[PDB]
Order: sequence, then C-alpha cells, then structure tokens
Amino acid sequence: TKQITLYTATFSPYAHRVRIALEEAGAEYTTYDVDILRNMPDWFPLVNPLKKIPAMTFGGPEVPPDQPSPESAKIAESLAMLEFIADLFPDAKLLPTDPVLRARARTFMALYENYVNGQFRDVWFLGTPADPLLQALEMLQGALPPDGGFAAGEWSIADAAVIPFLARMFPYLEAGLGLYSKEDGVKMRKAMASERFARIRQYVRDCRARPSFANTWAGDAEQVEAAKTVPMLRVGEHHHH
Amino acid sequence: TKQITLYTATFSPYAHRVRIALEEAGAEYTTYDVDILRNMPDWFPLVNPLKKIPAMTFGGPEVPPDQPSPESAKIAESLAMLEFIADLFPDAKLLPTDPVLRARARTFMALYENYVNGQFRDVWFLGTPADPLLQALEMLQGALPPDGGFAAGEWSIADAAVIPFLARMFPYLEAGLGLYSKEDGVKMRKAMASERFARIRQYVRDCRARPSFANTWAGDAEQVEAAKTVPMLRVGEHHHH
Ligand SMILES: [Ca+2]
Repeated sequence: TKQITLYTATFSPYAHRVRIALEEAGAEYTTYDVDILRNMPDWFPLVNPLKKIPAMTFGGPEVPPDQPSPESAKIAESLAMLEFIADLFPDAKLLPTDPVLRARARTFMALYENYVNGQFRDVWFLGTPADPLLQALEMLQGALPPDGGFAAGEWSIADAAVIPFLARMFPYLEAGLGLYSKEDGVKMRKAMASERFARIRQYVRDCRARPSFANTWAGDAEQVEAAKTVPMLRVGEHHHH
Repeated sequence: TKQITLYTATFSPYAHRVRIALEEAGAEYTTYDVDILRNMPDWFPLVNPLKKIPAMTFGGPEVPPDQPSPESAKIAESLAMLEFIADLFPDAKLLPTDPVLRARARTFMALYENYVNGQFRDVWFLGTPADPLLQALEMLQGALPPDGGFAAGEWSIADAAVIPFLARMFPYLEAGLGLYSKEDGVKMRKAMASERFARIRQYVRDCRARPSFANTWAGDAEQVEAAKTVPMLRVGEHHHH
C-alpha cells in the first residue's frame, strides 16, 4: 500500500532498469522526470544526496514528487532498487525461488556490472577500443542458457538490469552516437550482426518483446534523441587508437 | 546436505567476503587455496572459466577440490555468493527480513562497489591522489547508522562485502604497501585516525570483533606478507605526483 515514487530520465539506462522491474511487479507507482544533467532541482538532494538518477522514495505521506517528505524512505542505487522491488512483490516472482537459479540471476547481474558496464561506458564516453567490450559481451552471452530463455531461465530482475544497456547499443550504433572511431563503429555493427552474437540478439528480442520493455521505452528514434542531450555524448568528437 | 567448496587465497579480499558469510551462516564447507597469481592449476577454469578467486562449487558428488565434478553447480562472483549463502541459510538471518532494511544492505554493498572500491584500486594500484578515496570513504561512512550498528542495523552480508577491504586498509598503510607515495600514505593514515573517520573506525572494530572475522583473518602481519606477493601491489614501488 505504501507509495513508490521513481525519479527518472528517459535517456538513463539505470532508471530504465527500475521501471522495467516495477512493470513486471504490477506495482502502483509514480514516475517523475528530473533534468539531472542540465538543471537539477534544489530539492533533489533530499531524495538522493548522491545527486543521481534514479532515485526512489517509499512510503511516507502522499505528496507531490517535487515536495518530497522527510518521512519517506530514500532508496539509492538501481540494483538495490531491483532487489527491493522483488522483496516487496514476492507473488510477482521477480526472482526464482530455487537458490541455485537465484544465484544465476545474481551472477549475471555481477558479470554485467564488473565486466561489461565499464566497457560500454569507456567505449561510448571515452572512445576506448571496442574489442574488450565485444569480448565482455561474448562472455556475458555465454552465461545465458543456450537454448533460449532469460538469464536464470524464467525472467527475473537480472534481465531488467541488463536489457536497458543492450537495447540502447543497437540504435546508438546505427545513429553513430558515441566517441568511438568510425572504424570501431563499423567493427561493432558487423560483430553484433554476426553469427558470433546470435544468442544475445535473441535475448534482446525476447526482453524487448515483453510489455515491461514496450511500456518503458520511448521508441528507438526517441531514445536516440534523448541520448543526444547527454553532455558526455558531445556531437562531433571521436577518439582514435 | 549439498557440499560447498570455496576456492580461496589468503590475500584476496573478494574471497574473504565469502568466508565471512559462510562463518556467519554456520555452514559446513571446504576451503581450497589456489595460487591464482602465479601457478593456476590446469583444472581451475572448470570451476571458474573467468580464472578468478573466489570460485565456488555447490552440490554434486563429494570429490577432492582439485578433481571438481561436472555435476556441481559452479557459482561465480563474490556478491552473488553472498546472496546465495543468505538464500541457503535463512535461519541464520544474513539479511534482514524487512524490505526497507534489506534495501539498506543492498544499497551499502552498491555504494561500496560503485564509488569506493574503484578508488581503493586507483590509489593502491596506480598511486592516484588519495583525496577522492577519502571523499568516497566519508560518503560510505555517512551511510552507516551514526549512533552505532552495522550497515543495515543488525549484521548482514553487506558487512561481509565491505569489511575485507576496510580491514586491509590500516595495516597495508602502516606497511607502506601500494603505489601511493609516502606523502599520501601519511595523509591517509592521519585522516583515518582523525575524528572525521571515527565512525568508520568503530565500524571496522565492530566487524573485526566478530568470530567470523577472527576465524578468517591470518593476522595483520601475515595478511600484509600475503599481500606483498600480489604483483599489482608492486612491493617496493611507489609513484610520486
Ligand atoms: Ca555457457
């Protein structure tokens, strides 16, 4: 019964994770867009002292999101929010019940975090070499069940953690968004279209097919336009090695 | 009834995390040291194809750890192992039951992963300036309950995740181990002894006083000697300005 408010921005893959999980939970919740990169509201540190999106408030009196209550719980960090939503809505089965399968989900989220996420960030924002990213993606692909299905078999929060980033990759590459070189843009587009990456393309289609994705995605072109407003994606700059 | 084997190494704070949680769970488990730095056994990629410590096997037939069975579950990534141990031993209450308190635990583990660990890595491996690390530690300190307790109040896996790194900081600094300069080492030692960091000192004391730490720690001098064998810590080497 207690209220959930998610502070969000369309470009943000980290906020996207949490919208997906809230959709999969069937939760009642409010979203509130925050111009975190160009015009942070003076009240925003009251909901997240770290000054990042996403931010979540939970409980307290029902108030407008730009008048946050000191009485709500302030929850930070998108992966903490995913686990919290699974904890709040156990009947939605956002994690498996089997401990080994639950560990597959947690392992997949840690493999993404520790090997892949930083490569996406370095390739896109610093234009570092794309090969290490493709290697990390091949490793992540190898953790998926071979025959189809999601990270832990049934859909879980592990798939909410990863799909925002993989789903952005394809249309960002098609639009030439990111500070990597033309040569590495071609390399990545060819790789991600190659038989080497058939399994992760099926994973992306399977995640995107779910209502939780359709209902939290502005569309490929609209997401590209949102991403173009991110300052660290300077138009017209590329790094070469 | 299903067996647990943890592949470990004394120097490793990531492996230490999991040993602490296994102690707190009251689990029956085997540990097996692997010279992952210098002499990785040919069979080790069968338990962890990422070729890192820690590695875990679960279930399957009881076999010598250097003859791993294809029938055991192979679990990778220390934080996934922590959540797995919590799932396997619910009567041990390694997480709170309340969703908001559980979220404090998950948020603290993500704050450490996303803000603090990388700063420890930069300072210790590259000798980058200490100030950003001290800043990140003050942030993490701020997430603790100011008047006392562990990250989520009661002890949880969040404290298993973080104490290996905080507990190494003090004796590594007093040994001058790491690529930072003597000037930054003095600065860090003074900062961590000052009233600014009194709360995090209390936290380190409180975690170290638990049997789970005593039983998984070789002693400060012994741990320093094991750390001197780590190639990335470059014993005898320091970068300046
Ligand atoms: Ca595989």
